[PDB]
Amino acid sequence: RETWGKKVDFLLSVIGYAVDLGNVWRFPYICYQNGGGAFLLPYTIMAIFGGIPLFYMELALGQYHRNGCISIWRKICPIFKGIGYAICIIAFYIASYYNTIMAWALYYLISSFTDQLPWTSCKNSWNTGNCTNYFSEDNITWTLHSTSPAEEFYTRHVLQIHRSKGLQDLGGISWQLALCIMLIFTVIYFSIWKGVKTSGKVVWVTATFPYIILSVLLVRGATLPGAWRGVLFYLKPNWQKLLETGVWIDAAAQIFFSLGPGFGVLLAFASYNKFNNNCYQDALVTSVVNCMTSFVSGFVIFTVLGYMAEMRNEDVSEVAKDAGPSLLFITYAEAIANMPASTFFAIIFFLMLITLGLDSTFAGLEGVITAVLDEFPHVWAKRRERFVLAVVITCFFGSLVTLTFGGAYVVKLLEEYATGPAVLTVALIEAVAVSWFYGITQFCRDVKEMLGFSPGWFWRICWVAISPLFLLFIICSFLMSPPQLRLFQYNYPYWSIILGYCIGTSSFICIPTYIAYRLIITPGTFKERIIKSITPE
Amino acid sequence: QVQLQQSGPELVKLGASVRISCKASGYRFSYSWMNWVKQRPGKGLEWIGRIYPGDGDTKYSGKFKGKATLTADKSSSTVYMQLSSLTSEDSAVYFCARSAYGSEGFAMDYWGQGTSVT
Amino acid sequence: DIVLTQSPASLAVSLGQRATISCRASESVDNYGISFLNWFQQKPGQPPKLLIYAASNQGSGVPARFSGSGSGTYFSLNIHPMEEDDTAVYFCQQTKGVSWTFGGGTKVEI
Ligand SMILES: CC(C)CCC[C@@H](C)[C@H]1CC[C@H]2[C@@H]3CC=C4C[C@@H](OC(=O)CCC(=O)O)CC[C@]4(C)[C@H]3CC[C@]12C
Ligand SMILES: *[C@@H]1O[C@H](CO)[C@@H](O[C@@H]2O[C@H](CO)[C@@H](O)[C@H](O)[C@H]2NC(C)=O)[C@H](O)[C@H]1NC(C)=O
Ligand SMILES: CC[C@H]1C[C@@H]2C[C@H]3c4[nH]c5ccc(OC)cc5c4CCN(C2)[C@@H]13
Repeated sequence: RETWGKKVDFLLSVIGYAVDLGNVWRFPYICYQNGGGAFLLPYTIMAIFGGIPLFYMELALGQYHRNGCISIWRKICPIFKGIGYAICIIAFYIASYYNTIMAWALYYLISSFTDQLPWTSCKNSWNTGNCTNYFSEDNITWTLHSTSPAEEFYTRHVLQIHRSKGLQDLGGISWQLALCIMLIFTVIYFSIWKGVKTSGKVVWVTATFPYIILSVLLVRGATLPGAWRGVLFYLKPNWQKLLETGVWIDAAAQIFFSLGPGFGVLLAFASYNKFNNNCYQDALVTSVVNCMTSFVSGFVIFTVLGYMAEMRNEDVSEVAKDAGPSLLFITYAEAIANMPASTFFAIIFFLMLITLGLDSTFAGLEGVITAVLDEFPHVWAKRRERFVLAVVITCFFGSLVTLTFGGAYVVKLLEEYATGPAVLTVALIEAVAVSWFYGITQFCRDVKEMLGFSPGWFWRICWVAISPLFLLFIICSFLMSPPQLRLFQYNYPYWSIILGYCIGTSSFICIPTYIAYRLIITPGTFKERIIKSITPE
Repeated sequence: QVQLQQSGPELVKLGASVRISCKASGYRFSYSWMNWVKQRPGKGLEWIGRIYPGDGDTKYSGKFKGKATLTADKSSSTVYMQLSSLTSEDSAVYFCARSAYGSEGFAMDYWGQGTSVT
Repeated sequence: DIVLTQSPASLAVSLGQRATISCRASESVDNYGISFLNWFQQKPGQPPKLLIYAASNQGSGVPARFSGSGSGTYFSLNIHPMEEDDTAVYFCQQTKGVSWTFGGGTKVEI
């Protein structure tokens, strides 16, 4: 079986995977809504109790068996074999959601080469009538339909939403984004087609790239003190949101989305080496760095609005509240148009999203591909090169549901429901099985030898009580509080909300499905089927 | 509504220079794209160029760039055009055009009375 | 440059009958679901007066006689029974940059 080799080359694969575009959108867009600075205090308390146990669990269970994602449950609890297929099915939905976003950053990269970008003037190809973002000598007129050139650069240039009215009607097939889907899976194929050792000698420079972007990007914002006056009024103490829970339970879900365990990705990473006396160091560093990365990620975005809020003379609440994804594309686009430092930070910025775009696509794919190949020796022997390509042929087939439709209604729909009860139900069943059914007392017998110390006093309380505790609040509150979404002033039909609800519900139907086949085929009495199925007890 | 008033005519000489004017008013001149058009007896229309008071971006074609030079000043609320090195073929009438916005296809709604380049 | 042609060159539109004028072209100008093509109304001495927005939507200040529709590189300016005051030569506009061109023209008469 393959091996990683160098130490830091293994860690940086997890660093780049933990960082995600979702943390660039969900964290800042939700922070100010929950009181700004008052959102940071749950983010720290919920990360220690909520972020640590589920993160290291996939890293703990993977560093004990080294047999992929499906066959791993054949040893401890054979009844839970259906969790692997549940990860593969749910991974396909987010794949179509995640690859469509990369095409937008790639499409703007080709347009960023021009020195005179199409951001300072709405030319004769857009809805130029509503272009009213020009801070002249008191000549601004806010109206109901007033928009920005960056908004039209995002609302109709690439989306072309004016054609499609809703989910009841589809638009055209824009070949602009279709060419972008080729470049995405192109770079990902050459990395995985060669082997796993190629990751050790390719992506060890990509992890250092995006962290330098936030560094230089903050220095440019600090040139004028006018931007500093905005962040001061941004981080004021808004403690009224602590009592009223609202979406306080969602604040813990953002940490679960930031780290994102249970996808069989960290499992396949730790599936190639024991990592004796250095695995616990990888988890502790990844937690604190993600806590700082998301903080520095949002800290630089709102620093841009501080300068725009000066000339606008308006609260940051009214600006960029209609959607989450619309914040980044409209916020940064207005900065380079006003700042005289264009032609330099344009190309440097869009490569950040593309660099993180390739990281999670390659780092996340290794978990799904490593699973099925382990149980198929006739495929892993000779047909490894052909089978991995067959998975890529199915990937973009689902992505065309959003591109060919000509509308971002699949985007806003798959934001909450794809990562909603789908991932949550699968992640809960993993922790409940390893802890309650499988003897945790016997689990720490061998893991302490690899760690060099008894993991008690920190792991005995978390996985037992804290792990099934925080996970229960999201699933119950999500049903009792349907998050009615909106996209560019368009209320979804009630019947369409059931579509996103049944897909997320039916995504993990395989778990209760294959359990029945394994038990019905097993002869004997009812008690024997449980003992024969669950081997520890 | 329509206040696109040009200046008077001018005599054409071989190697002359003309300073055509147009009063931009009656609408938001600081957001639309002005244009110019040629017309002669027994011939059709033809596009000349484009300009924006505030930015100054101009794009030419149709062999007009050899002497075309558009200028605009947002403070004056006008738009000018300089055409040096004229000839007999340049004798025509020019209308002060104004295209609409993309909500309806960038159609030319308002027009001027026109000045005869005799 | 976008080529623009029109035919027939002279239409003898009698009183009480429709009209049909097309705008052929090489492109392929359909972008953003709004075909960049329009029609003007040029009389002797008067300036151009707009007729239709995007060759599909009737405009303000114009009678309800004018209309247009089609798909691809071939449209048609379907008009209601003509009135004697609507006599004017019509050109086909092109607003797709960078270069813009106008059609040849057709004389509409009785
Ligand atoms: C905001 C930052 C602090 C979080 C992201 C961490 C990255 C900077 C990555 C890329 C540069 C890396 C580091 C570069 C410097 C080294 C020193 C290096 O020293 C050793 O070889 C011994 C390590 C040990 O004693 O365990 C160990 C890895 C480390 C910390 C790397 C770990 C991971 C790092 C911190
Ligand atoms: C700006 O936004 C939209 C572009 O889709 C247009 O909104 C118009 O607003 C009127 C009045 O509320 C409504 O009938 C429709 O929503 C739209 N009608 C038309 C004819 O477009 C608007 O035209 C755009 N442009 C401007 C200058 O506002
Ligand atoms: C670290 C955060 C995780 C939690 C959510 C789901 C998960 C994930 N699942 C995938 C399956 C396949 C894929 O490329 C082929 C990429 C992904 C991603 C990337 C984005 N995030 C968000 C991760």
